[PDB]
Amino acid sequence: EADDGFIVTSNISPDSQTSDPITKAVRETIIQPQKDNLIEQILKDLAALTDRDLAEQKRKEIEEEKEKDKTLSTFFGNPANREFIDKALEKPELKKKLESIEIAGYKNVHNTFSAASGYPGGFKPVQWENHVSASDLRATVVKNDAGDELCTLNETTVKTKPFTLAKQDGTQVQISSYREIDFPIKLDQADGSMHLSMVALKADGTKPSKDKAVYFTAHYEEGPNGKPQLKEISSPKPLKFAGTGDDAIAYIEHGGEIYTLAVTRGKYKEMMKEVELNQGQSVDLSQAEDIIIGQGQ
Repeated sequence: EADDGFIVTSNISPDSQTSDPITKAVRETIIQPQKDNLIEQILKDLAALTDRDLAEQKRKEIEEEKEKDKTLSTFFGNPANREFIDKALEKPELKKKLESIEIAGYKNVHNTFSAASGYPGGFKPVQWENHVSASDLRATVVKNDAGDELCTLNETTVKTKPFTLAKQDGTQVQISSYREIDFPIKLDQADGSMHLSMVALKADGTKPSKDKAVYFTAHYEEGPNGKPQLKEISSPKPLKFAGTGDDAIAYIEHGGEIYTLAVTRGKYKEMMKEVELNQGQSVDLSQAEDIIIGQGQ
């Protein structure tokens, strides 16, 4: 059974001038390969375009940009590429590739930086404490090396709002329980860095096995003022949202099963905004999807 994980700290290298080894590992194993497989799919899709002038223009744009910036920041921020991105993201052959690199990617990150593997201050299971009076809440006080609180994370489990969603093949799945974590955007407590790995939950709110586990990750590095600064996030892609509102829970189809992530649409958009302001590499790659709220279908 997979678990939530955390780290707290207070030419080729593990880190970079602007990032720590965890953030760098997540960019190298998750963020950049997701983009690379996606671009490969877009390039293949361009061969099936009847408009050869457009296919050739788009190909040259992708190739020229890749040579200047491998992170393709301009490509992904250009609304004219949205239809190409969206059409590639609906290909099951791409989805299959993303899934295997995500499972292997998260496993390699957790195994490389695990405290169990011998990495000092490495990933350890999150120690959630059940709320004393609220049955739907758990909390964890994230403390630095000196024992000072960086933040406290609030986990809300929703067990009384069932809804049905659909897999890409039309199969209906009822979500009978999910959770959401109130990830901080800006921190103003103790100094330091913090990395969070929150496991995806199955439709009934239980944890998947270690072999099938995917995560929502959040990367906070010590900023200029000493406070943790949100630099990066990651998740399996494309990310879906159960509904259109800010309260819509993130979900994914992975290995033919549905999982929810501990982030709502409103929280995801706030985190995406902070990541971009802090020059992160994360790209949105998400879509709000239709759902039926209640006990029906």
